[PDB]
Amino acid sequence: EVKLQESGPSLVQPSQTLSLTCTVSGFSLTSNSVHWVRQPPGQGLEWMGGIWGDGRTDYNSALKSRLSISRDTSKSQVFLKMNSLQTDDTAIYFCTRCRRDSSYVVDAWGQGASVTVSSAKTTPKLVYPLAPVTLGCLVKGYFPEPVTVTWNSGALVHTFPAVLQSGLYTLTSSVTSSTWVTCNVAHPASSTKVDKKLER
Amino acid sequence: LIPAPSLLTVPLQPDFRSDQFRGRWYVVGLAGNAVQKKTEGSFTMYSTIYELQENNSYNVTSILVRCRYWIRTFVPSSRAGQFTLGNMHRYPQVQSYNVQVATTDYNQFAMVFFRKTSENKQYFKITLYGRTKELSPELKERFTRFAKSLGLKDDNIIFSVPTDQCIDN
Amino acid sequence: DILMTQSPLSLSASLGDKVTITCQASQIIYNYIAWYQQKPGKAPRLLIRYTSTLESGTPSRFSGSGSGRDYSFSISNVESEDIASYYCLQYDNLPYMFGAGTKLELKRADAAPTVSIFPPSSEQLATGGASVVCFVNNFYPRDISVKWKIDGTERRDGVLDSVTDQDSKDSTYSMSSTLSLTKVDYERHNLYTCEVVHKTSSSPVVKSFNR
Repeated sequence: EVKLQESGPSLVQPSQTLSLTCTVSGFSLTSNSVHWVRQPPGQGLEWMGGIWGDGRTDYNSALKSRLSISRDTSKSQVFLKMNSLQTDDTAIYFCTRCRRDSSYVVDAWGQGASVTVSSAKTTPKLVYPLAPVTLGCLVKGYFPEPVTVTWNSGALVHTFPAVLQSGLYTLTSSVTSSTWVTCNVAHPASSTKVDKKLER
Repeated sequence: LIPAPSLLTVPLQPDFRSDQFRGRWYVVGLAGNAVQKKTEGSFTMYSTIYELQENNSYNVTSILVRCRYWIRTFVPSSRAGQFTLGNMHRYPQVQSYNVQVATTDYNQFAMVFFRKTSENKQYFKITLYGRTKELSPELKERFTRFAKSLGLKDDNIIFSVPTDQCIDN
Repeated sequence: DILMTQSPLSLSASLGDKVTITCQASQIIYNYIAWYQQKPGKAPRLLIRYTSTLESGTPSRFSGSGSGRDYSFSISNVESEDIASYYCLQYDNLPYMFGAGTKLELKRADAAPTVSIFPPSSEQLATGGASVVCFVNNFYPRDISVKWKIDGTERRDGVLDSVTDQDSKDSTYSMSSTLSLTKVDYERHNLYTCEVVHKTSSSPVVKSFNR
């Protein structure tokens, strides 16, 4: 089966340089293009650039100055490096491929890598039990996004979008029941993983 | 009519260089989706001159025996080697016009891809250009394989009988 | 570049409605257009390529037509799982260019919210913090007002609302409202009220706790 996975640090200072790696599987870079498309929060999709099977590359003219797309054919890896970052480069960076046979249509996408361009540091959530039926989880003061919340490791529940207050994110999640459960909060960025049984 | 290829699938002479492509080209052979050897058979040769302007566009002038002068402006498109037709609004019969230099070595030959929409019909062709009026069978064969590659067949390929009248400028 | 004007920007649809997105290209693109579906959180997946060709996996209720500069995508019978953003793509030439997109929202029967209030945790209070949480769940339509009052003084400052994306299950929205407050200002007051008003509501819905 064809697979693409974006990876690399998902928090970058405005000063610094973004570096994402895309590890493809199910196909060869010799025979396929890999192109990066990005999507800022609540906005459309933007093609940034690409590396064709030939090894040659092309870029969005708006980013040619800053963007560099390379690859390692043997390791099945395609690399992105973008510099002179700004807050507005915050987005989900998708890894993608297009084949000659399909006339270079985009037919495979990675999961996408959240990239937050911020000067703010990483911080883990404190998780609080929310009890009075409906119960809740309060996940307070983490950075950057995202967190995944699950209940009883998958007995499904609403998880609301996080809101930003003073440089830190807060999120809540509810699960509804009758007889009456533990929260499962995870925070990739800070390798945090907590469980909050809510008693009472 | 066979469907037009995309500009991503049609090759693009890499680091195309306006400077070396300019000048006189002779149309050695032409191949395309409206061409019929069985009915058409062959055609008198004609020249095309690409005069590089300071815009970096070309003032393209085709000299044809009949002399008849077909003069157009080719404007550089998104990637070097690609062009559209300047002021297309002045051509009633043209709703789309793409030009793409598929392959050239600037000295001897070039294979250039022309696509267009007239009267709601989608046409396309590739000319075998040559800086001389004659070219190697390898290149004639190569050109054949190239148009076959685009979906065309042997009845879609045609070669020009050369002449001395008009086209030598 | 080739510019792609996609419309409408947003669409509201009842289940089983025929819906048609439309895209106009700045130049003719000789049928080299594709349509993508994107559910929130996931990537876009291709539905149709080359104007009208369905992918393995695309249900038949999806289709596309057009030629020249003008193209369209139609769902013949909208289902719950069709809820997403749809995008058109030109791939005739670089740069690849996507339409601005169509966010498709599903319409449904009115649904009155279930309002729950929560006092701060003993844990949070230990760390000198005090957030009061009010879940307003499974309402439709999307327009709603939540209010907070502390001892009868409408509390605006220190309140944040976020709302859920439409439920692919029952097509409702749910809202979470917090009131963030220090332990010490929390304890100066006793009565905390979460006051909701909605289309479905004949009277304000009010859940409260005394400290």
